[PDB]
Amino acid sequence: IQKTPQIQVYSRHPNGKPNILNCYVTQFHPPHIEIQMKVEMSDMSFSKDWSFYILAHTEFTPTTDTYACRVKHASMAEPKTVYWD
Amino acid sequence: SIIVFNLV
Amino acid sequence: GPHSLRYFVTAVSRPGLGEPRYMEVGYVDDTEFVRFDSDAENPRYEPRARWMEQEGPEYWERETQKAKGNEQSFRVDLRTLLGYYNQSKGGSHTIQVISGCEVGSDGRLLRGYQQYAYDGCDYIALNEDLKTWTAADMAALITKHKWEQAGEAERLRAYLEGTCVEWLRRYLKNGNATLLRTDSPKAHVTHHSRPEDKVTLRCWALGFYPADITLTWQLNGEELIQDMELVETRPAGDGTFQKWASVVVPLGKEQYYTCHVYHQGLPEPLTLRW
Repeated sequence: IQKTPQIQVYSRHPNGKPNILNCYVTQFHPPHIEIQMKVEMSDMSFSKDWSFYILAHTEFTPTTDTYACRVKHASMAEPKTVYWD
Repeated sequence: SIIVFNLV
Repeated sequence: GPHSLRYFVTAVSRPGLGEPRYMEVGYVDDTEFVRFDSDAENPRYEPRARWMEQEGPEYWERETQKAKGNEQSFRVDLRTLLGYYNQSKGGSHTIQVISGCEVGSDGRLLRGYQQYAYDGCDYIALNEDLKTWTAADMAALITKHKWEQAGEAERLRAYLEGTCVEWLRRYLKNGNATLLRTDSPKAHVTHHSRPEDKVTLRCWALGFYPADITLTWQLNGEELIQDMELVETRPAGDGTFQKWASVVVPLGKEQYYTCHVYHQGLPEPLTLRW
């Protein structure tokens, strides 16, 4: 009755490029969810299968330094961390 | 324009 | 083509953290155009597309007031449902609703929707006849029997055949020039060598709209129906969407493979080749 969120973190464009980074989280329930990498949070929606989804974006500009997003959610015992690529 | 809802 | 006007409602209770959170979100042809959210500064109905700003102050004032009534009403449904299911009064619970219509090209109703879910699962829905209900369990049957006695189906049928499609036609006239906007994808193939002696071709489609897209990889005229990694179409976060399909190929044999991009923006589908 709880649904594990699917995660996609990804650049809006492809080292110096002033880009925004999006965290796209789908297929989860209940809707309470915690997302972080300042980070702006889009407004939540849901889809005809009743499952929720959101987008988390914040500006950045990359280079060997690492980047990811951690998603806390009651479906998972431990937060899920997903690294860029 | 959304409908006004009744009670379940 | 067909068009739809559909409202996606959410009420989620926060025991101890105050009143339940309530929201209504409106879609025209599956594009968000209005939004209400109890958790804003002054909860107001807001336009979510530039072309909704053509409505005057009366509209927002009526929809804001209507939403506050629905909100108060869904706070009671949450208490009612907990009692029907005889659940503990400590946890958070959710109600969701899908409500609206789909109309054919003549502007007449094709389908109406009145779908309730409790805690992520089907609760009661209005059947296609617009006269009768499907309850998902015995709790939902109390609602069914009550709504049969109230004439709720008749009240919904009138709304979905009259009010709803009339508002959709109103919304279409203002938004059509924006909702038929089509952005064709921007395709390129990337290359990523891996151990051992095989390589990942990844076919990208970027900045396209609507999100309806199909991507294929092929060897000498055959759809490599797996396996071949596919990514759920995703928003770029600016009105456009992204998607890639990748396939693993032997070293040196890249040129025998072609990627194919199918999207309504493209006169001719794209063929790309490393």
